[PDB]
Amino acid sequence: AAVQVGGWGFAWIDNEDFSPTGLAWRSGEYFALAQMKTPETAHFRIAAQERRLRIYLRGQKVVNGRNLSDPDSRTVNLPFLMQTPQGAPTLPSTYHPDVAVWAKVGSTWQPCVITAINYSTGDVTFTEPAGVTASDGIEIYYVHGDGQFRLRVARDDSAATVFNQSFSTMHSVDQNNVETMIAWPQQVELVPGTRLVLEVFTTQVPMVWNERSGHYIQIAAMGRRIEV
Repeated sequence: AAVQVGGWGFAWIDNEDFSPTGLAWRSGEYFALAQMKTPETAHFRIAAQERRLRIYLRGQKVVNGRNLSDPDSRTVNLPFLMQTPQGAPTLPSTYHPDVAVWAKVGSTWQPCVITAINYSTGDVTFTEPAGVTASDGIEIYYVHGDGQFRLRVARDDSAATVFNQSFSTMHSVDQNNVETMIAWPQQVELVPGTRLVLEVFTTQVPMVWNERSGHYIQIAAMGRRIEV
C-alpha cells in the first residue's frame, strides 16, 4: 500500500477531542472514563518534556430538588473540593473554574448561581431555582483532590501509561509558572488505530464524563494528515 504524509501543524489535544466511554464509576480502582480515538487520517505527536499542559478534572455530587415555589439558597458539602490557581470571577457567578451547579426544571437543565464557596469545609452555596422536582435534579461538578489519573495509549492489555499524576498535584501546581511545573515525560505518537485513554482512580468522589461535567484538558501537540 501507498502512504502519503502531510506537513506538521500545531494542535491542541483538548477535552472536546475526548468522548465518554460510558463506564460507571467504581471506588479504589482505575477505569477508562474518556477516550480520544485517533482519526484514520491523523497522526498526533506530544513532545518529551512538554509543559504547555493544563488538566482540571471534575468530581460529581447529585442532590434532590426541594420543589421550591421561589428561588432560594441551597448549601451542599463537596468532599475533597479543591481550589485551583485558575482565574476565578467574583461571586455571585454561574461560571466558576472550580465548581459548576446544574438544576433540572421540567425537562431542561440550567446553570445555577454560586453565591459562596468554602474551600476549608467543602460547603458550596448556590441559588436553587423554583420547581426542581427530581430526586436527582441537582448535579454539582467540582475540582477535587481524591486519588489520581493516568493517560494510556491503547492499540486496535497492549496499553502503555504515558502520563500519571495525583489530582492534588495536577490541580494545585500553577500555571504562571515554573519551579513546581509538571512536564509530559516522553515523546508520544498517536497514529491511526490508537486511542489516548483517560483512566481515573478515586475512592470517595464519583467521576462521570457528560455534557454538563466541564472537564478541562489542554495539551500542546503537533498533528499531520496521513493518507493510504
